[PDB]
Amino acid sequence: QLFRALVSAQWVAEALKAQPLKLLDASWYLPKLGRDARREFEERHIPGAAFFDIDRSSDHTSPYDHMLPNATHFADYAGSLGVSAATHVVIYDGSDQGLYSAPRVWWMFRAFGHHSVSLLDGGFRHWLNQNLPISSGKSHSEPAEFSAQLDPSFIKTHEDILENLDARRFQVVDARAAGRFQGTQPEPRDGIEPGHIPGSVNIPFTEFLTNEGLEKSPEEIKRLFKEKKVDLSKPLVATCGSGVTASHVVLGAFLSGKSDVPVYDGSWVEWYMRAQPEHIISEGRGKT
Ligand SMILES: NC(=O)c1ccsc1NC(=O)CSc1nc2ccccc2c(=O)[nH]1
Ligand code: NA
Ligand code: NA
Ligand code: NA
Repeated sequence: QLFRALVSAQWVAEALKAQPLKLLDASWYLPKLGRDARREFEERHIPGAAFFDIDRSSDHTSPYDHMLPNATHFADYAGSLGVSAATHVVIYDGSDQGLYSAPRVWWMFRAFGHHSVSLLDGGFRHWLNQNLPISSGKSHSEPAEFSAQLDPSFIKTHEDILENLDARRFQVVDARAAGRFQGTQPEPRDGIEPGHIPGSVNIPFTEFLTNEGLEKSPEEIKRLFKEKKVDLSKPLVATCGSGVTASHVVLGAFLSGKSDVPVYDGSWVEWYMRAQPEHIISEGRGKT
């Protein structure tokens, strides 16, 4: 029914030695982490990989963060990294969590009509742990022909989130850390304060991942949604800070057989900026 979302390190390592495969490092870190993803790629990466810069695949005209680009922009960029319609794209990142920003890129390719895409389970962390082969040097690829076309069903807008406060057609699940959702930990963006969307439920993205940074099983993921009173038989929308880690909610749903979980791309940054005071639920004190 669905093209597989996960591939293993061992399957990738074997495939390297043997529908072309394109490995993409989509690492991206918030400034306060003090890490530079592209610099790290140049030092060490999976052999043959290219670096997918999520800042080259976003709408910089927006005041909000990590917003989808238009289809032409995406297509041009994917093609420049050597992706074609026949390609099996496998995305990874080098996060401490295992996967962090890579699931956004999996979701983006699918939203743009490219369904033969997967994530490297455990990311570069696991790859390194296993002492698998690595390469260095700046990113490069020959170009390929790529077309894209956005399926709007992959997205919810601010207007949709606001209407749903009353209509209650879909469940909203927020992948931010618990303290950000509750209002007790800061938002990384200056001018944005923490808290959550009324009626939403928190499943921090780390809840989908084991202690080794691998994805939990579909069985454990279904249990996790059920315990949080999230019903995979009803409509579900994923949100987070800027629409990136929300994709872990989409992924865990997809692995559970529910492949139609849109992302609220605007996410908390947009919600906060466009809010009236009643729209911010927080243990913290509302802005004066
Ligand atoms: N360039 C940026 O988006 C940026 C720079 C400083 S703060 C920031 N972005 C944000 O604070 C958006 S909220 C946010 N974005 C993320 C992006 C990638 C991965 C995780 C997150 C997150 O938890 N929250
Ligand atoms: Na976004
Ligand atoms: Na580079
Ligand atoms: Na802030």
